[PDB]
Amino acid sequence: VAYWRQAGLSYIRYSQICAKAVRDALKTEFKANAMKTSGSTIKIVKV
Amino acid sequence: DPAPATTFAHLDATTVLSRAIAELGIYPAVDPLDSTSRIMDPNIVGSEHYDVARGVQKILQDYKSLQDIIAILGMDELSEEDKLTVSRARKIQRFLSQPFQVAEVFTGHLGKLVPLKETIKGFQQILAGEYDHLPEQAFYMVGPIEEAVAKADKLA
Amino acid sequence: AGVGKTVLIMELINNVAKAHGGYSVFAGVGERTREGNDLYHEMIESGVINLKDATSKVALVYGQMNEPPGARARVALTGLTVAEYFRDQEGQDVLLFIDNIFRFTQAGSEVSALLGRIPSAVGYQPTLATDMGTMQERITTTKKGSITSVQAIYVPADDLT
Amino acid sequence: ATLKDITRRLKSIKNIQKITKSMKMVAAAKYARAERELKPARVYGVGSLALYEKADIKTPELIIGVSSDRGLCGAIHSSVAKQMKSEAANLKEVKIIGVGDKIRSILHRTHSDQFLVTFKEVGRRPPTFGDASVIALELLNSGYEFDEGSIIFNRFRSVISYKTEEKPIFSLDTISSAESMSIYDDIDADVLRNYQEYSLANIIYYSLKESTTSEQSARMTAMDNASKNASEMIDKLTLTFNRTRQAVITKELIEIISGAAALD
Amino acid sequence: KQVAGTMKLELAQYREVAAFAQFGSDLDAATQQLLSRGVRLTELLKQGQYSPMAIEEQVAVIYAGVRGYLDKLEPSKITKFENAFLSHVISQHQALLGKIRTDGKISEESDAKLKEIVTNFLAGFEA
Amino acid sequence: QMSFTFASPTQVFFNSANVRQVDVPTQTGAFGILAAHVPTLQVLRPGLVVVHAEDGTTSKYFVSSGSVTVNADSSVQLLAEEAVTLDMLDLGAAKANLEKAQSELLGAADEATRAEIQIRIEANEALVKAL
Repeated sequence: VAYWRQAGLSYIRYSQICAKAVRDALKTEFKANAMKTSGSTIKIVKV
Repeated sequence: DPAPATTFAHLDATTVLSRAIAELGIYPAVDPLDSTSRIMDPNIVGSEHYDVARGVQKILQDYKSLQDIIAILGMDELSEEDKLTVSRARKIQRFLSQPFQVAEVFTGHLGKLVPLKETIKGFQQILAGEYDHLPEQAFYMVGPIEEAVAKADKLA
Repeated sequence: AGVGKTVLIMELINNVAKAHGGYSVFAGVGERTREGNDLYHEMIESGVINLKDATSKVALVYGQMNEPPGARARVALTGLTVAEYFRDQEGQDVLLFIDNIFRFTQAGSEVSALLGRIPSAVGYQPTLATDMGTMQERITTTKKGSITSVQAIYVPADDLT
Repeated sequence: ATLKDITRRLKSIKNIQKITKSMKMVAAAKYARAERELKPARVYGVGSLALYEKADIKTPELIIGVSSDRGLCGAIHSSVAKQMKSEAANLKEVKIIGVGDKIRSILHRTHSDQFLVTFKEVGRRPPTFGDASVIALELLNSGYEFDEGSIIFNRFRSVISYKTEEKPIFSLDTISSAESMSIYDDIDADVLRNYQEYSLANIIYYSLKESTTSEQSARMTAMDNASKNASEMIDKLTLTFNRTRQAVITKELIEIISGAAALD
Repeated sequence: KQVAGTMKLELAQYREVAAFAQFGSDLDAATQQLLSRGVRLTELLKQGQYSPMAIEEQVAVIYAGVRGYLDKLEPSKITKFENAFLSHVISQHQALLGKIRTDGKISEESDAKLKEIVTNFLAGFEA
Repeated sequence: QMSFTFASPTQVFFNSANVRQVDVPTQTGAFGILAAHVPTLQVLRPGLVVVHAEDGTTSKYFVSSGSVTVNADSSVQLLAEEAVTLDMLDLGAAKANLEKAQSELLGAADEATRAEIQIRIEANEALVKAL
């Protein structure tokens, strides 16, 4: 946590920016799949 | 069938035996939601007595209602209270059952005979749901609810 | 209808007529006359109806819709009677193709009613069973042959009881 | 009675049968996917617990349930429902989390603002890790974190079955604090704590998925049941049908004839 | 026979599965396709009243779908096609239509001419 | 002699595989974990995963992040967030992203954003590393 609790970020956030950045990166066919596998697809809907 | 259709009119007491129930092997096999007494009407008979019945009559009836739903659907998207009633009903159902005292030849069993109190109480107790962790079918072929309670018990 | 059905039948006629030395009765019972014409043509075609022998594998009785109910009803016994000839008398292994016995049933049934005679319930012949019976009992292996009946059956109303 | 009424039934019951079966393959697809895709996850989520049963957890005090999102979910939802209202108070505080909007659909029906948020898209297209990370994230900022939870999901066993499983939360750094836990370390309760983080997602994902795996196959199961059931029922009607059907005719012929046994 | 046999058949296939057109909106492609094709074929089954026809037209239009060309165009727009295309071939490939009519079958040529026609025309219609 | 569980959500790359070492861009510093390794959780940097499999292999990856979980015993569980073979990572993007990154940073006002941006930079950069 240099900023993963010290400028916010969690390991979750930090990491998630990483993966996200990996998704940001990566080649596109894979990036399609991004949003699938491990691409956050939470629907934050209380019920 | 018009013949019976008529008959009810003549009847101080209409006693409808439920073949349906009977088929469940059950004895008392009655269709009591068809069997009546006009003097089944509160006051007359001690309305408590009756009322204790009214809760039951209801419970079973609602439970009856469910049966189409259940028939397919079984259970798991319905509602809990009903789930309770279901079970309770299921006991109640059983609790009406009483083997044959005479027809131990038929029953094997000794049948039973129940005076009022155990009856009124019996079902009423079920209304209190005092048994809801006691084996449901155990109310089967019993007379006194006590003995039925016992019948649940030997099991657990 | 002619799933190679018709054909199948023809093949059966073929197999038996041969194989047991049998022969057949075809009752185009209420035959739809055009379709019986047609029917003809297949048989002809097939050569199972031989024009080269009216000692084809099959004797044809056609008793079309345009005939009276009675006529449609009765062609069945007529044929039945024949098969007893071929059976006993020709010694043969007759096949009785009843096509459709249902169309018969109807043909009879109309009669029962129409005679004002109470046919059994839903119009079913009073005697439906005896009608059938009386016909049916005339089918067997006697000793001089057997008439095995091949009964086209249109399950009335797809109802069976 | 009348063949009509009977048809109101029949008609629809047939329709159902088909439909139920429709729901079945669909469920099965969902399911199909759900197994397959479970694999890296399997490892992964199993991974999450690796040092969390070897890392031993004095839970220092985010109870969450994982279930379906749908009607025709069997007792996927109900099982966790049971087992999560039973809980909620101890880990202290009644706060409950539903991933699965069928979780909170039974435990919606008996708690609501003891949830913080609740999630759908769990079903109606199947979850992802990301999502697990997202929820992982939110769990933290909600200070229910540090009152400990259990994470309850339907741990799949086979299509038919899952065993609603439960774990206790390990996303607390107060588990990452002290305890015998500490003695298994040669590393500080920071990068540990930032695993409490990381693992929350892993597991949450896993569980999330586990649930849904359980669910999808159960969803078929529901769909089996019904469409058979429907069939049987149809059959019975179908007799009664004909009978009355015929009956009529008889009666009718009767009425005519008996009407012909009467003045005109 | 050449288009229709298949069509009937195709409709059967479409149809069991038209059952779960509704849902069974989520399955495999083949079948999703079958619905699509099917639907296409359906459009053809929407036909006017106040409307008689020559065989060649009938097959023409069928040809389009059964040759899957309609499976590009969207169902409503089939309809748009149907008139338009028909009127189109009627205009231009009236030559051809005379031929098909005449030939009573579909000639390979006619087919070819068609094939191309439809596809272009279609290309234009679905342009 | 380590059962290397190398997995990502998406993949298990090695699963309790007899890897001799994994050289680890654990947030830590370069460390080449062989075999059993002390119960410690060390969280992973974006880096490469080099999987010195007990056999000369080093399997290549770039890893986004994640955690290494070093379970006392023979087992290592690299739970790498997005740890991808460099194959499927995109060099063109790494720079481009890095420029872009540099653009972003400036707007990555607020350290939490920055954290992400610097991360991104770091990422893109880290992509520039091997790509």
